[PDB]
Amino acid sequence: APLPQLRAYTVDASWLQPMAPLQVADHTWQIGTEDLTALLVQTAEGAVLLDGGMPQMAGHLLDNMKLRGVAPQDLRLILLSHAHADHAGPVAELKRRTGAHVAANAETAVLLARGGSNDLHFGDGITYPPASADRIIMDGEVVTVGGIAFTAHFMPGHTPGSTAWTWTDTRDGKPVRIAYADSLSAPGYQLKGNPRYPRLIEDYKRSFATVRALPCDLLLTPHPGASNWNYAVGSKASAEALTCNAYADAAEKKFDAQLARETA
Amino acid sequence: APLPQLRAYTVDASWLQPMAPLQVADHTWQIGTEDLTALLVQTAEGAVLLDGGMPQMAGHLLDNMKLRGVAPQDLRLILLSHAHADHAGPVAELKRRTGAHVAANAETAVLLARGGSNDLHFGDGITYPPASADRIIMDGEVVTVGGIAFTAHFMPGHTPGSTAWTWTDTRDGKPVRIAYADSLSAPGYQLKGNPRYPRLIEDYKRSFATVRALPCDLLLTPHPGASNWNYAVGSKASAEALTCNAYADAAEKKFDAQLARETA
Amino acid sequence: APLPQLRAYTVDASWLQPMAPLQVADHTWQIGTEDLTALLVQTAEGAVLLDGGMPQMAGHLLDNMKLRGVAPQDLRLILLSHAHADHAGPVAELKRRTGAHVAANAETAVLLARGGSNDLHFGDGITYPPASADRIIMDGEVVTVGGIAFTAHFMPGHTPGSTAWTWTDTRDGKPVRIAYADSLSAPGYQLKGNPRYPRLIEDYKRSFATVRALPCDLLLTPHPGASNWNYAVGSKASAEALTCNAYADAAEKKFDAQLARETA
Amino acid sequence: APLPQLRAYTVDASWLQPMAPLQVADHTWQIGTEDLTALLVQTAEGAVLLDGGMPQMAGHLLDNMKLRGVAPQDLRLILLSHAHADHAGPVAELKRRTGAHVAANAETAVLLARGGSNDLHFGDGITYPPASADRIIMDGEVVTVGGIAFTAHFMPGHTPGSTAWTWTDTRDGKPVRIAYADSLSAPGYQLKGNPRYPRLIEDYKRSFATVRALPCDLLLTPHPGASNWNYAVGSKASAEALTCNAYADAAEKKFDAQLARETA
Ligand SMILES: CO[C@@](NC(=O)[C@H](C(=O)O)c1ccc(O)cc1)(C(=O)O)[C@@H]1NC(C(=O)O)=C(CSc2nnnn2C)CO1
Ligand SMILES: CO[C@@](NC(=O)[C@H](C(=O)O)c1ccc(O)cc1)(C(=O)O)[C@@H]1NC(C(=O)O)=C(CSc2nnnn2C)CO1
Ligand SMILES: CO[C@@](NC(=O)[C@H](C(=O)O)c1ccc(O)cc1)(C(=O)O)[C@@H]1NC(C(=O)O)=C(CSc2nnnn2C)CO1
Ligand SMILES: CO[C@@](NC(=O)[C@H](C(=O)O)c1ccc(O)cc1)(C(=O)O)[C@@H]1NC(C(=O)O)=C(CSc2nnnn2C)CO1
Ligand SMILES: [Zn+2]
Ligand SMILES: [Zn+2]
Ligand SMILES: [Zn+2]
Ligand SMILES: [Zn+2]
Ligand SMILES: [Zn+2]
Ligand SMILES: [Zn+2]
Ligand SMILES: [Zn+2]
Ligand SMILES: [Zn+2]
Repeated sequence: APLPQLRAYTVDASWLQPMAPLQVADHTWQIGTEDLTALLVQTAEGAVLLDGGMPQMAGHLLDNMKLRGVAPQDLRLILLSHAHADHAGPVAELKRRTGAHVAANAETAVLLARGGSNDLHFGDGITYPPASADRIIMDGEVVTVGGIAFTAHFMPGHTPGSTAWTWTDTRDGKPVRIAYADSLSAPGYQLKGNPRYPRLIEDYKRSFATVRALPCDLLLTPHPGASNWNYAVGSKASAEALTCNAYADAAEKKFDAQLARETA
Repeated sequence: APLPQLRAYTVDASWLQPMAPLQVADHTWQIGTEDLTALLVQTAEGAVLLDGGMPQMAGHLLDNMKLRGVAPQDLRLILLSHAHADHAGPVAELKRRTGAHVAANAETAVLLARGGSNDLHFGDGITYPPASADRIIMDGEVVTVGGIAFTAHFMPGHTPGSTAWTWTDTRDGKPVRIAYADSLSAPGYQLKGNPRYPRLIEDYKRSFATVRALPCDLLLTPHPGASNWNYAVGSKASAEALTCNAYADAAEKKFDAQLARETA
Repeated sequence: APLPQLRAYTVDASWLQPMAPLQVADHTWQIGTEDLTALLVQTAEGAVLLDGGMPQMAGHLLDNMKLRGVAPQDLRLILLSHAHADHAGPVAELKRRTGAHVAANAETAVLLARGGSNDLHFGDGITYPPASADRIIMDGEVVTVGGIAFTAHFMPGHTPGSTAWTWTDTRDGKPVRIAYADSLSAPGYQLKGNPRYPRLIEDYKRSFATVRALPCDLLLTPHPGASNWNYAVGSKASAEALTCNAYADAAEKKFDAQLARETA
Repeated sequence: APLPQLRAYTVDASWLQPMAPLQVADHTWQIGTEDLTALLVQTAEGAVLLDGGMPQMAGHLLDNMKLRGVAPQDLRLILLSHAHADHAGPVAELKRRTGAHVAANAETAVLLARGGSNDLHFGDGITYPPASADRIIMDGEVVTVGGIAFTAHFMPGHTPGSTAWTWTDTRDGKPVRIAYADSLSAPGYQLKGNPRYPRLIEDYKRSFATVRALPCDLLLTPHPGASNWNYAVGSKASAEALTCNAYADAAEKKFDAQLARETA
């Protein structure tokens, strides 16, 4: 009776479906797959990437950056929503091949440094290559690259290091306030009395209110379905996108229903 | 045409076949599986573990340590042959549950710190949970635990951090010199002109001579077949075990044959 | 005109004045100096150390542990108030010589990992030897060693990783609730509009309320004067010690006065 | 009788004497101080810095890079001779302010990661802010930036991670082979029977032969006096510079004399 074999982290086929860059605003492009968000922001002094997707998406991200006229050495900074394998997957490889720096808060930094292993809820099941954070950022800290200011908003819950990123772009000269908010889901998490996260419920609740108050004209999420984006349809991709209030309210109704079933 | 799914590191069934502790010498026990070596050394001041096997072997190692009357908090030190997933697999988990320290040279430390990712030859294919080395040891340095002195002998090749560990035990009061030598194989490695390892051939050759000169009355290897051990047969397990000279000579004949075919 | 020389972190003479172990409760001893707290908790399964003081206090701590009959290999765990040089100074050296593990939250972990350098307020002026955290702990998480449960309470402010530690001891069989609360001072900090800490004032205020609600029969602080301890007088050391309310209220009155002068 | 105060690492005044960039070859400039080498290599794709000097030299290095028309974000890579405080001092700060990556071997990486603390010979006496290596390089590995190839040559001794860097530049179109060799000194080291470095003498001897065989038309050293440079005299700075043979032979005669006095 041999011990079990290791099990690969395997996701939906659409999470790994490459797509050509889809323009969000004047400087902002979606360059990930159909169902995983990877945002490229092009400035006069370099490029900023927010999330990278799965581990095996590293080559596709660089191919899309080339299509945008962004050489590898032009990627200055990597920002993250949270350091799970399906959002921070290729960060280690991207650092080696681009010379970019990574900016994260302490919680995302320690999780990223151990490649997602020893997860509070998933154990060692979703491990990925580790990377180091070069800059630690605090709640409300501004990160400026090429004139574009990125403000971090901590929203703990899905991970302790979960972070929303806001910045103002333009739509043909007219300013548009973009908010890239992290996941508000708890897929199979023990919510009440979790010895690895004793104040988990207080963090989620406080984060629901955080997402509501975000300065937002256009919302995006790591999983585009969470905010009702549809990257595959091109132009009408943002047609049915939720507001910040709708997104945090829908997430909280699922949180409470899950919290109530957990007591049952 | 979606990008490929991740692939799990899957090994032979016998590498994951648990076995009861097999006594090597008065203080030395094999507590791994049939085809993967994990050596436990019991002293008056604590226990020393050399290698741990696969990632999923952590529970079995602790079960065997209990059978030997070794509580988790009695494991003082973890030593490694090399930091590949099939030898350093459970080190991270074992540190959390035992309070042990890990001693390795700088090369094994940096590879262990990134969980085997970015391997010189295997890329990110054999990743495992990362761990940190608490003590860096130099070539020829002695590590003493409970009166038992462990001398490290660097033998780079299979990995840059590959290490042989020697110590003197007893066999009913009569001293027996044990040498635990690391792998001398190069499974699918590019040997000549490897941009990630330009002096690889000089390291292997120098390591063949290193293994020959080791003070050794009884030889063990991470893979027991390399030194012709057979853990499954219990008593006669060491019956056909190779000497140090036989082991390094057989490995070098395979190295040269492989080096010659590589030029062809 | 040569560039300036490096400047050593030099403290009051009394911060470096060794003292013999002073008993706080049945299992709890002060083993630091007259003006720097280092708490030793002796259990049936090992010892716990809370804070270590200055970098150069490592030998004195081990000398005092011996006086208590605690060998180096009996130190199981190191807990911290915050990772400044005058409280986490000897942690790196203590890990090497005792085999202890270190438990801290993510913020204290990242600061401890870079030896206090790049401090939010002090720059590189108070650097000390770096150490790694072996276990990351969350707010409200319980750490049990030898039956004694240690609960962490995050109180950000003096550092982002600032932590209060509570545990129940006994005083000749009668239980006594001990709270070791971290510093609530801001010596020379920019409080309002700090680009390295935009929500600093919200953290301090929330931490003042945290210290008030702590389950506490006897309060201790990293600097004993903050809670009106006097380690030098032996028996009457805790005679004039403040309550939790008195300590947080005195700290907040100094915070507000400082905040008001900062606007002036 | 209080414990001693901490002691600052204080060096000769000339080690901290700023100077204007001194041209070595077409692409290579000395931008450090009079007695500490910091080499800037300007390419079409960015800049390479070899060594940085003391911790407090970070601002001066950036001032000199500006004089050369090199903005902070143009610094692509930092290479090191060895990770002592007087050569790797400002590396941490330079990474934060330039976005450069650092390339070092495993030994220099682990020492740099702990800020020079726990030195094999100097203990914690010469600590500096820690930094992380982004790329691990092997002996003989080539690092190419902007067409300029940098080959590493390991020369252990002064530190285990000591490294010589060679590259071909031009002198008005005519190629000039530059070798930047690390220190070959052992100031106060225990040479024979050093428990922290049992094979120290074998490393130095092998390194003396390594420095002799280096492809070199013009030699430089971290301390310019070691190779008889005189940065202060401008034009005639390289007038009396030693060859590689003269440098390794003079170092070995001092090594043997020191080794012989150590036995006395
Ligand atoms: C780790 O990545 C997530 N989970 C998974 O991939 C798998 C899971 O947990 O099921 C999983 C976990 C552990 C394994 O060993 C294997 C698989 C996660 O973080 O929860 C990902 N991330 C998010 C998020 O970020 O919100 C959602 C959104 S919910 C959703 N998305 N599609 N359907 N649903 C209901 C869940 O999937
Ligand atoms: C990483 O672990 C080893 N390789 C493997 O497990 C697999 C491989 O390389 O084939 C592998 C590699 C990458 C993958 O993505 C998937 C699988 C390795 O380090 O080479 C292991 N370790 C040793 C050693 O330590 O010598 C031998 C001994 S040779 C031997 N053993 N049995 N048959 N043979 C001929 C090879 O297997
Ligand atoms: C870093 O350590 C503290 N500061 C200092 O040692 C020095 C300082 O800041 O002045 C300092 C700072 C930077 C330097 O380059 C040199 C020196 C600190 O963390 O603030 C220490 N810790 C606490 C605390 O933990 O609360 C108090 C309590 S206030 C107090 N204590 N005595 N008198 N006062 C008014 C201040 O001292
Ligand atoms: C750490 O930096 C070096 N040593 C020192 O700065 C001091 C020392 O050791 O004396 C020292 C050490 C520890 C302390 O707590 C305080 C000071 C070193 O690495 O040896 C530096 N580096 C080199 C080198 O790199 O070769 C030489 C060249 S020999 C030379 N240079 N000038 N005169 N001499 C004879 C020595 O100085
Ligand atoms: Zn997730
Ligand atoms: Zn996800
Ligand atoms: Zn291997
Ligand atoms: Zn193997
Ligand atoms: Zn402090
Ligand atoms: Zn303090
Ligand atoms: Zn040096
Ligand atoms: Zn030096």
